[PDB]
Amino acid sequence: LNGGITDMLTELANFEKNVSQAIHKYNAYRKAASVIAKYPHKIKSGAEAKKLPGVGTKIAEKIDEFLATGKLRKLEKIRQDDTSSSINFLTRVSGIGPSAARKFVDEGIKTLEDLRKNEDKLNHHQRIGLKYFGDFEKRIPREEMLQMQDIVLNEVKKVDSEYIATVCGSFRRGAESSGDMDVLLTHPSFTSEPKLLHQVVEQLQKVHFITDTLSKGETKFMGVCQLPSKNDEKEYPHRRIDIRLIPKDQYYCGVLYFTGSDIFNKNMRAHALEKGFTINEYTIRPLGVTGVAGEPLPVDSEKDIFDYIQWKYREPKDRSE
DNA sequence: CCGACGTCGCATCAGC
DNA sequence: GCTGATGCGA
DNA sequence: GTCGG
Ligand code: NA
Ligand code: NA
Repeated sequence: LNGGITDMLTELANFEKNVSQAIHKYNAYRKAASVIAKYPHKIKSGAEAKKLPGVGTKIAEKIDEFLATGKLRKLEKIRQDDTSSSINFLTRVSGIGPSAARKFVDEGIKTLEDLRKNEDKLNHHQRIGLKYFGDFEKRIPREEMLQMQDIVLNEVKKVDSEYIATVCGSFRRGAESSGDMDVLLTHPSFTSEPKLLHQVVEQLQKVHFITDTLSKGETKFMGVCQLPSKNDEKEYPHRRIDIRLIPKDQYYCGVLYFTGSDIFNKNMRAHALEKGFTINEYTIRPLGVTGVAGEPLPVDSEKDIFDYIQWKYREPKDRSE
């Protein structure tokens, strides 16, 4: 419908983030693309688009040029710019952000082939990113996520039967494919007021599900994993997996949040204000008359939170908005 | 006109 | 060596 | 770049 326009805007968004280092303009272009992607008519003028929340003057001007000519002069130029297109491209490697990519490109390093010739100039994280460059840009079909979940719930339970683990993200909401796996972990010995994460990571490296580590501390693990290769069949791609340990009395707040979607969370947080509650990723708190937040309220399920705000429990499946 | 635009854990850097 | 800033991804 | 106090 408006694929032309939203690829244009998404492409422009990337140059802002990666080359210009203008994070807010990146987010403006993305938000403009989203609204346009949802617009159920083929757009005829920038004026038509400007009416949508997140489309201003400059993007209207650009939509008009694209409609009249089928291209954007600035984008054509940017796209053919040797420096910018390389900087933009290197940020596709996980761990190479806009600043490292600018440095690489300053000293001549432009391509994966170049990154490969200069491993010693990469931190740990960036090497992993480079190694799994193709695998990381693949999506993960739901089927494989169920298999991955099977493994993670098994090996958690097998470390200590009292752990609670939940695979969140769009997967929890029923999505047909995911970008990564987001695992939220908790245990009744850990509240707000030991080795609980290391032990679980250890078990998953021990049965060869976890294959690499990006980062790991007391509360959050970022790394890589892979389903076991079925007899003589082709090996599965390597996948991104995060695991976070969350205090028991903040866990359901964490699950609700990390399940999303972003839009859904936005609605609920708003609805929660007008009902006198502040909900962050951690806690739900009451708001006194002058706007001052009281003690985090006890939460023992996702549902407890909905109750607090006089809303009816909605399944992850329908938390689309 | 002009500031907000999310916030934070971890790894690694810059400064002392 | 320690502490805070910054880059990064989410 | 867009919005809104
Ligand atoms: Na507008
Ligand atoms: Na990157």
